Amino acid sequence: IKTYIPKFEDDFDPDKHYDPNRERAELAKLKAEHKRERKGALRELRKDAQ
Amino acid sequence: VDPDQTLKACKALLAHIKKTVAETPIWLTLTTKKHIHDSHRLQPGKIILPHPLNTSEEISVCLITADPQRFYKNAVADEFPEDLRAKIGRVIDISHLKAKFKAYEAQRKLFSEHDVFLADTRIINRLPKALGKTFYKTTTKRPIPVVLMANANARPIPEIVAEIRKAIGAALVHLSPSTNTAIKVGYANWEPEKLAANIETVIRELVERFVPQKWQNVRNFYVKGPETAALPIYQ
Amino acid sequence: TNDLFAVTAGPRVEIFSIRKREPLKTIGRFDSEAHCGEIRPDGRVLVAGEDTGRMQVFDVGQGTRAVILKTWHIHKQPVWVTKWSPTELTTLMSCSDDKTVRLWDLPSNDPTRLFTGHTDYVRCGAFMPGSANSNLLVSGSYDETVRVWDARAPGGAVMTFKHADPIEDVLPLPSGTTLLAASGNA
Amino acid sequence: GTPWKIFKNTAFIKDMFNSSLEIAKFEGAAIRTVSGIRGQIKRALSKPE
Amino acid sequence: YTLLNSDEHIGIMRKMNRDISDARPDITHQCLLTLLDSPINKAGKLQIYIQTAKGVLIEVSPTVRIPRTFKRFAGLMVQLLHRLSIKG
Amino acid sequence: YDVLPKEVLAEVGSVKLFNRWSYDDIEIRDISLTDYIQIRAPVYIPHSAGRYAVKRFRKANCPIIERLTNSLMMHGRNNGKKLMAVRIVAHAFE
Amino acid sequence: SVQAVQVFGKKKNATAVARCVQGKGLIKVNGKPLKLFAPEILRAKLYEPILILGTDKFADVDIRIRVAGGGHTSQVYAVRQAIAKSIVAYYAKYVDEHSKNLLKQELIQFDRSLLVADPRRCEPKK
Amino acid sequence: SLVSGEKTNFNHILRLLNTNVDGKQKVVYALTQIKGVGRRYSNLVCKKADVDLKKRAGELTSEELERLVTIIQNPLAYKI
RNA sequence: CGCGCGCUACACUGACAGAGCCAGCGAGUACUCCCUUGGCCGAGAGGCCCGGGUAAACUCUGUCGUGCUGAGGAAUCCCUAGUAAGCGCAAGUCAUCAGCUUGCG
Repeated sequence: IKTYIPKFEDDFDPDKHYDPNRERAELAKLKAEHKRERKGALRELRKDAQ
Repeated sequence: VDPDQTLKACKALLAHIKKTVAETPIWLTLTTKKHIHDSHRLQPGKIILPHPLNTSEEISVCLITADPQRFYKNAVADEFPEDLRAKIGRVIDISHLKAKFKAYEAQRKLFSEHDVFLADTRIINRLPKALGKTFYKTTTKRPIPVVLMANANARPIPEIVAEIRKAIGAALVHLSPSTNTAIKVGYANWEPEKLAANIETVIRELVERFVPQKWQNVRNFYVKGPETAALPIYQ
Repeated sequence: TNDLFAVTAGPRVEIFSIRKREPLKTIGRFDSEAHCGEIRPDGRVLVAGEDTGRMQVFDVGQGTRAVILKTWHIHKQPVWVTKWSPTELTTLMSCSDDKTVRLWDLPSNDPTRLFTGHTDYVRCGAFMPGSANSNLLVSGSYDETVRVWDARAPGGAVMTFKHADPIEDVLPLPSGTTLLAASGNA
Repeated sequence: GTPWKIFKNTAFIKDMFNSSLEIAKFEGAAIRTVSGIRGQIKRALSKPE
Repeated sequence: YTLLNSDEHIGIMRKMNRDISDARPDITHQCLLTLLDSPINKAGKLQIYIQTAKGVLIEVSPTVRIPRTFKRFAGLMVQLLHRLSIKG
Repeated sequence: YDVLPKEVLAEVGSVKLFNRWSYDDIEIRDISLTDYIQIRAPVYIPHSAGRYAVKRFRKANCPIIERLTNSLMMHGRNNGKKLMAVRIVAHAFE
Repeated sequence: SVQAVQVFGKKKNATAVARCVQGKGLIKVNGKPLKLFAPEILRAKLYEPILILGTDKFADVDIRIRVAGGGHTSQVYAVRQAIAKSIVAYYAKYVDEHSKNLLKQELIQFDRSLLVADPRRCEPKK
Repeated sequence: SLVSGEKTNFNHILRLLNTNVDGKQKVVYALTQIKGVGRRYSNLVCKKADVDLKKRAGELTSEELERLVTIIQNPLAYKI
């Protein structure tokens, strides 16, 4: 049987995304942090409005 | 109006465009001086050019008939193999158009599929609300009148094919209730003598056929390119 | 009464019409060849054996229908003829390229009977028509032998006739008594 | 501001704010038409910012 | 994130007094090594499943070749238990 | 004839499933299931809008090809479609 | 003076008017024949009253049906209800009551929904 | 006992411009196997070279095979 | 950062081209998706013209054939007849709701 090699990261954690290109991983990280900061700002502004 | 002014203006305009690579239409902007009110003058017409507007190397016509679509499809399968069957990819009745094509994605796919369109004069009144605004209002790809008019009341088939041969390369004329319009005469890859011939016959047919109270109601015809300035002609 | 006859040439069969004499349908499901396109006496089902050894049996309508009923890949070496039984609707026979002729039934995935005894390619065969000859099979081979088997006793051939030439064609006569073996120049 | 889409009561109003942060500050505010129709800012809109 | 074995967690399980002999992934590793190297796997007539104590049921394809070392195997098993699949 | 095609006017004699297959000589081999395999009232196509899920054992009266069709429409994407299931039954019987 | 019977047929939201008069034997639905109007598999649902009653009962009548609403299935069930109830009402009014009772008995012995439309109310297990 | 098998050797792997593997499938399904060639593109190539869609790959002569390898180099020389 | 609730993608229940055939709720002189390259008539503010960014479903007939072109673990929850599930169309009703809500077939 033509055996294949299981693709896996050695030091695994669910808390971290895995991506080869640092540019694409960093752009996704900046988009996620921007969404988190925007949601926190909107929540604080809405509670101050109420 | 003398055509030498048109020839020198269009030569200067081609020099202005240049100084695939061009691929831009050239038109002339009609102005009139009084408002347009007759809904029969607001009907879209065609002007048969002596040098036809379309290249006819690979372009596909769509032909929009009204009453039995099976009769018109059998006429397409009947009559002429050399010029016509390579071009006529679809024959759609207005009932089949209003049935199958109401969706934005469907009419976008049809607009991207076919290359130039032809319709009948009893249908182009119905067509801006059957076909979408993304088909109709946006660009030049919009249906041209072909008179398929005398079991459907139809003109005889050699005259049908003669009319379609005349109307594939014809110049479309829309009028508007406002006083300014514009009408395409060709591209920028063409020769300026052919351009001036097209502008001359378009001026003749546009005034003496379409613009009512003709040379009283006429105002300036300014030859224009896509993004350039306009050059005068009969102020 | 029907208007279907089938001609196989190369990797496709072509069901022709009798009245119109046009190619009514062209079936090119086959990978490599199609060696006899034989349609059932009912007239709705075509069997055809390929050069890779499989035989495919598929339904055709009056029109363009090629829906595959069953496929057998037991020969593993080409099958040259595959013929329906003239009386029963589900029994068919197969002469393959190796040494075997064998009886299949359409619902089963197994050949119902196996007949060996030929020493070269067997490439022509038929059932025996007749009220008394219910289950007898004739096939001739390229070993210059025509053998006729009873299908009740799957031992050897019931009768054997040795010719001088590689036997190309076989047909029984409709009385069921005599038989024509076409071998070489005679 | 200017109405953008007008339903029976809820209208979408376009040329007034620049961002959902400003709308979230002015949430619940007493908005008014020139004609005299009163109204209330209800919710920021997502897709046109 | 590492499998719970008797290598380094001997102090934790001996402190919390719950069956130091039970947390052994090395049995699964050596047995899966045996079954993947066996010729009935190479012929192709072997199909192998694992059941863990948590109720996890893992199908192991016959076409895999596992890491032979326990450290890489433990990292691979953690990634499998958290991502529910290992692509080739 | 009022308006009837030639296949229906040919098999105008008795009740035939899909206008081709008879219910006349059909024998249920097990004695226990003669009550629950309902071939007594014949049907033409399995699409019969009958309330066979009102109360208990009412599904012992609907014809067995309707049971086969209604159990053919069984997964997440074949749920509403019944003409697909009666077409599958017609093709399978052919 | 003319013999004419108008009968309605009903399903979820598909309704059918069938006018049955003295005629030569035709059945038309929306101006097209009965062998044309249906999906190709539900024509056996349409031909059910004709094959129950036999063609000799429909030899004398001419039925014209209009349908509106519903889907394909609801419209087919409305057409077959209008056909069955229409021929029973014609045989009630213009030939003998024994023939009316024989037609009603054959149709009720096959399927009661050819004559009486049973609506699906909402009453689950209370 | 002598019938010409001049056509019966057709179910073998053919070689072409880029791919070295192109067996018998059809004439338009064999063109999809070459990288960069599409499913709508392959029908335009066959209507110019007067090859029929009914035939397979391998049912073509040594002249008719190379006519599709010139026209796959320059799609502009034959009109498009 | 976590959690679910919706939404989307994930192929045999396939893709392409045709043919045919089905709903119901919905009518406030009221409704409009942007913003711009140019030119017309504009002393000036604007208006024009030309470019750039009544269903789905279903049924029937043909053309091609599995090809990153893969239906969700432990748990946990819900559901018994026009119910589960698929599908579209319409409205936007002083609270809630456009990242959606509620009707209707």
